[PDB]
Order: sequence, then C-alpha cells, then structure tokens
Amino acid sequence: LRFFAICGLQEGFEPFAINMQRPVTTWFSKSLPQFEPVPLEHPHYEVA
Amino acid sequence: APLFAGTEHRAIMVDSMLHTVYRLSRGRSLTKAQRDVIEDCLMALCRYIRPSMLQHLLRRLVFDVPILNEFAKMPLKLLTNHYERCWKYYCLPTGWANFGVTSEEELHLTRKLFWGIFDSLAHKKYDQELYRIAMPCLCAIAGALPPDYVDASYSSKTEKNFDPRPVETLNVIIPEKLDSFINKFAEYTHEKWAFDKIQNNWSYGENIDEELKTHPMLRPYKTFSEKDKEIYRWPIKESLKAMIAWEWTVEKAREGEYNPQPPDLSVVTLSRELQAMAEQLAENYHNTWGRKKKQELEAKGGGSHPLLVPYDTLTAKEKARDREKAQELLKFLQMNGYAVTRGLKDMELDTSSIEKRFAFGFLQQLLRWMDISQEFIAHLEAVVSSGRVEKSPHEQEIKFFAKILLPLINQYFTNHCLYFLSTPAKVLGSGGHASNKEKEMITSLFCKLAALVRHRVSLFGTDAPAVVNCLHILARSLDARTVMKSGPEIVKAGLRSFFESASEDIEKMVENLRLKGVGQNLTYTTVALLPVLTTLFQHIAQHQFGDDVILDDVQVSCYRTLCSIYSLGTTRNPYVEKLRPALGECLARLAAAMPVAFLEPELNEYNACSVYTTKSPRERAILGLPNSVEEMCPDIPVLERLMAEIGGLAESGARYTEMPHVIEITLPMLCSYLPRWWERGPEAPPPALPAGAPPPCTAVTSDHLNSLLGNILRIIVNNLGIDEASWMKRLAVFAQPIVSRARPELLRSHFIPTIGRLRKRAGKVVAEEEQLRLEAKAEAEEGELLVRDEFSVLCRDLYALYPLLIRYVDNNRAHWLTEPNPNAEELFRM
Repeated sequence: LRFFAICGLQEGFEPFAINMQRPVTTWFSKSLPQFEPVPLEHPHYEVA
Repeated sequence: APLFAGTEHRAIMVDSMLHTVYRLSRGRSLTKAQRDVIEDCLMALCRYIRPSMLQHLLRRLVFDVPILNEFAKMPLKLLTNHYERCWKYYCLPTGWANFGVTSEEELHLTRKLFWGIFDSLAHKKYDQELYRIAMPCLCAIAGALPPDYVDASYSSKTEKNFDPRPVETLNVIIPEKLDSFINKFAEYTHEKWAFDKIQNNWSYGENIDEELKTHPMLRPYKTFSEKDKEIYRWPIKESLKAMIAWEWTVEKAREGEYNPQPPDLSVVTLSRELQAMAEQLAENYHNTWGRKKKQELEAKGGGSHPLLVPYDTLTAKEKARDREKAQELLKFLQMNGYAVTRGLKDMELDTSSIEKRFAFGFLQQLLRWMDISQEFIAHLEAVVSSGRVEKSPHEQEIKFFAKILLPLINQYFTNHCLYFLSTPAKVLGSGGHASNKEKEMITSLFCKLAALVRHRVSLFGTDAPAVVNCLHILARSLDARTVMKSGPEIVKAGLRSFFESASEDIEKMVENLRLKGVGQNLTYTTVALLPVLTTLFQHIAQHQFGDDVILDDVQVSCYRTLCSIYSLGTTRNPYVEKLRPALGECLARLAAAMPVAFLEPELNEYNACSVYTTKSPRERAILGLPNSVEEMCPDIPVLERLMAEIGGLAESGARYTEMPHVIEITLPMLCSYLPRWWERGPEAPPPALPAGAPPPCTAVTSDHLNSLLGNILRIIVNNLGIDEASWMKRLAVFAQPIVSRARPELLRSHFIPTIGRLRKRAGKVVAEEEQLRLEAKAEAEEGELLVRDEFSVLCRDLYALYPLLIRYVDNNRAHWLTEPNPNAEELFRM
C-alpha cells in the first residue's frame, strides 16, 4: 500500500485483506447473455 | 393531499379533479373564506401530484394567467411553487429522479407562460401586490426553463372567457378554378372515405343502416346525386374562402406533383412554410368548432367546454386531426398545382436555432429594456436638474425596471452562470453552452448596466444595491476571452470603454483624496466601481482570461488603475485610512489578473502578452505610451526593492501604524503577484521545455515566496498582542495562497516560536482566570471583563496565525508521517 501510512493507519483503519493467507477471490460482470427464469417480481413481465 | 403521490394509474380522474377545483376557485358568489379554502386545496394537491400530471392544468393556466386580473394572483403563487419544486424536471437533460423528464410540449407551455406574464407585466400599470406576486413566478419559470431550449413551433408573428373568432369565410367569393379544385378534392375525399368504409365492410346500398352495413351516398360521381355533392364540397369551399380571406393566393399556371382508389397523399413531401399554413388553417377550423360549442353553451345558459383552449396550446395528439386533414387539403392543392403564396409568412420564416434559443430571446429583451432605461434615466436627470416638481412620464417603466428586471437578472444569471461560461472545448455546466452571440449579448448587458449606473448611485437611491448586485452577478457570468478574441467591434469597444472609464474615475477619486461632483465621484467609486471592478478582476484571474482580455487599451487602463491606486495608498488621510482595505483588495485582484510582470520591467521583452510587444514602435505613438516599459508609471518599486523593504520593516519590528500602506496594499498585491508569476517563471513545471521555449519574463521563485511568507509571519508576530488589529484577518486571507510553496525550514524558523508564544500567552490567561475564580464577589466580578478581553485578543491572534499553519500542515503532513520529525512533534505538543 502506497498511502496507507499517510492516511488511515493512524486513523485506525485496517487493510481489507490484512490477515488473509490467500488472495481475495473476485467476481466480475460477464457480458455473455444467459437464459434465466423470469423473476416472480419482474416490474414489466409476468408469466401465468 | 399527500396520498395523491403516485396516482398515475388514475391520471384522468386526477386531472378532472384538478380542473374542477380550479374552476371552483374561479367562482362568483364565493366568500373570501371559501375562496381561501379552495385555493389552499389546490395548492396542497399541486404540491404532491407528479409534475407530468399537471400538464393540463398548466395548459389552462397558460391562457388564464397572462391576463393578470384579480383571479390571476393565486395561479401565480401556484406556478411559483410548482416550478421551484420541479425545476429539475424541466431544466436538467436527464430530468428529475424517479419523476421522468419534461416533454417538448410542456417546455413550450412553460415558455409561453413566461413570455405572456412578462409582456402583461411590462405593459401593466404599477401595482405593489401584483409585482410582488409576479416577480418570483417569473424567476421560477426562467430558472426551470433550459437556457438553450428551442421552440419547435417558433412564431415570429406572435399573433394575439375564451371567444373563438374564425375569419369570415362565407362572405369571401370562390374562384371558378378553385371550384374545379373543390370538385377534384371532393372526389379525392370521396375515394379516401370509400376506402375507409371498405375497411368498415360497408358498400353502396339503398339506404343507410348500421345493421345493413352499406352507405347509400357512396357511389360513382356520375350517378352521385348532385344535391349531395355540393354538400360534400361545402367544407372545402369554406376552407378555400377562408384562405382567400387571409389574402392567400393560388394560381394553377405552374404544375406540381364502389371501388375506392384514392391517390396516396403521404408520398408527396410538405414544405415547412406549407406546414405553418396548415397550422393556421387548422387553427381557424378549431376556432369555428369552438365557436359552435360556444353557441351551444350560450344556449344552455352557461358552462365551459374542456377543449375550448387555443389550438397552439393543444398538444400534438389533439391537434393531429385538424392538422393532418389541413395537410391533406393543402397537399391536394399541390397535386392540382395550387401552391399557396406566403408573403408576410415567408419573410417571417427565417432565423436559426441560436436566435430561437430562450436565453437569446431573454437577453434581447433585456437589452431593449436597457435602452429604455437609458432613455428614462436621462429624462430623470434632466428633471432633477430643472423643474424638480413634476410627474415623470416613465413611472411605469422605472418601476418595472427596478422591481422586475433587476431581481430577474440577478436570479437568472445566478442560476445559469455555468451555461454562459461553457465552451465547446470545455463544458462547465450539466449540459449545453452559450453561443458566441449569447456571450456577446451578456457582455453588452454588463457594459450597458455599468454605464447606466455610472455617477448615479444617489439617483438610483434604494435600488443602487440591487444594481450593484446585478453587476456583480453579470461580471461573474461574463466570458471575456471569447468576446475579446472573436466578437463584434461594438461589443469589444464597449468593454474597453468600461475599463477606460473605470480607470479615469479611479484616477479622479485618487487625486480628490490627495487634495457636488467630488461627492458624486467618491460615492459612486466606493459603492459600485471598486467592488464591481474587484469582482471582474477576480473572475478574470480565476478563469485565466488575463492573457486574452487585458491587452492593448485594456492593458493601458489597467496600468493606470493599478499605479494610481498604488500612488494613493501612500498618502495619510482619514478617508484614505478608511478606504485602504477596498483599494488593497482591488489591487490584489488586479495583480492576479495582469498578464505583464509590472514589478519586473527588465524582463518585459520576453513577454508576449505585453503592449510593447504586440504594438509596433510606430504604434504606441498615436497613443501616449512612453518609449520604455519602465516609464509606464515609475512610482511602483521593482520586486527586489519591494522585498527588501518588506524584510527591513519585518526585521526592524515596526508596528501597523508605522506602515499602514505596506500591510494594507503592498502585501496583498505581492501575495497575488508572486503565485501568478511563479508558474510562468523558472522552476515552474515545464510542459514546453522539450520544445523551443522563450526565456521566462519573470524571476519569481519558491525562494521569493518563502521569504514573503516568513516576513508576513514576522510582521504578525511583531504586532502580536496589541489592543486593536482588524487587518490581521485580511492579511491572513491574502497570504494563504503563498503557503503552498513554503520550505520545510519554516517550521523550525518561524512557526514553532510563534505558536510557542501563543501557547505561553494562553497559559498565562488561563492562570489568571483560575486566580479570578478563586477570588470572590467584586474581585471576581471585575477583572472577569479583563480576562475576557485578553482571551478576545488571543483569539484574534490565533485566527490570524492558524489558517497559515493549517495550509502548511496540510502541505507537509505526508513528509512528517513518512519520516518522524521532532519539530513536527513539538508543534503537535504546542
């Protein structure tokens, strides 16, 4: 971390992954269209 | 009322309720309490109903309000609240969150409302309550409207208890060629209507009947009964007679492009002037149709039709029927070869989107009213000079100007400041940027208002503060760079004349102070010119317009102003003592805005933005400019001498009374000058060093800035603890900008001793307070005021010294945390 000491360390903030033995897993918004069930509360579409 | 939020599923019912309540409000035989209750109900409903659902009520108010009669007071308040609440729904391109965005029809209605109210108020006789109610409504509507909104159905002609009055068509005769066209159009309408009944599954029958499903009148023209045929034609004959009534001409000389076979009318194009013709003709049809309902209501004895509002007010869908079928008639005129003449309409059809912009129109009206104001101000001056006892013929215009335009200008150009400062390259506001014409017009407005108020503060009396505030706002909204670089010679000359007049007035004030025209000049200067000039210079410096605006004649006028102020500052008079703060602030802004290093004349040759470079030596001779820049006016010392004198005073430890000029004028000027030229001098972050770069025109450096900051701190420490020093806050505010270039050594050299002295003083005062509290009765009662005063002066000193310390700490904290610093720790302790 490049600016943790200047701001945050004295304020008492802790790095998010400070005591993790493995890197934090991440998810991303894939833009591959996929078929999913129509939500039961969809604002515009209703299936009977 | 709150439950009406989110009732869009019952929009028709809500609209009916709103119209009914409004109609009740406009009710005779209603007591004042009943009317108040109805008005409260209407305002409560409109406070919560969604803006999209109030479109029809707005449409009714567009017609009703501009009359500005007694009934128009409540609608004005309603519109004021509505537009203040929902300005985002109309102004922002995205619209109000979760409420959608306005429509073009709603914006058109809003513009119509604004201009109707504006014109009615302009032509109305003065009424205090009416003006008070109307001004906020105009301000709110203007704030809601987008500055660059362009009306799709713009009308240059701007023609014109609703009385639809169609033109007299029966009286007008019908030509025989137009009768031939009437027959052809009757046949075409027959064909189209026959296509329609074929859709309905109706055919030629013996008699009309819904169950039989056959229309007897539909049949071949040859077998078509003659009696029914002119009945079919009569609408067309009336239409053509109306066209002739409006002096519209058509000459078939040139040519242009049972079984239903109607030729398609959509393929053939339709011109824009032709479209306007169709709009007018459908307007006449709407007039006739509303007249029919008006006769029906008259027979009934009363009542109002829902669709009695004007055709232009009617939204697109309601217009659609008449508009389209008038399109059909005009189109068939075209295929028959009848292209109708425009005249007035075609020489009215002109202009561009820029000229159709709402801000453009508003500024044009403001300039016209500026001309009117000049006229009546000259007349008022004449009557004051002679014939003091009389009644002004321009009472209404004076009152309208003062009580409408000034608040309106102030509010409008406060709201839409960023739109006028935006440029295509850089957009400052949410969206849209003013055109060059709009920028030039706002510049002209500023210059005209300044010229109007010059030497007339007493004449304006109680409105002078309003005029000065408007000038402040206009200056802040001025985009001088574009106007000066590419603008009309008249606008540029207006701005140059403003600057020259300001310099002349300041010179007159300076010489008068050094030692009732004198009183007029003094009051005008100190009340309007110095504040407005300070604001203008600050705006120029903030937006970096100095290199583009202050050149040639403007540069000469700024030279005169700057060094006349500097020369004045040296004198010692009670009036000069009272005036020094304002003069110092003006000089600070001027030094920040000036594009020439006037304290370093020896390096002027390297300055591109200097008159001695832009104007050839043969030039500057028709002007009175001296041969060398050093002689522009020499009374101002050079930078080296100025810094030497400041340091000498600081070391000698002189008090404020021994150098009122320095602290009040010279130090702010240097604090504004040094940061400006540090960026353009050596040591600056070089963007063009790799490429060919001319030598810098200045020698300012972080060394100079640090020396000035040290001297300022030393001066404050010298004057620490005295009874009265009101200049400390001004000096701290002026010196704040230069702190960013302070060196690390300042902490130990200057800041630590000063804060140490302050801490020691605070300790002494708290010890005295403890002794006082230990004391009793009169001993504690008296001396409490003394320690109160000591704490007051201590707080003054702390507020003088702490903003600088805060900036220094902000700039140096990262280094201190990265590397532990005992001096920083000691400062923390103190």
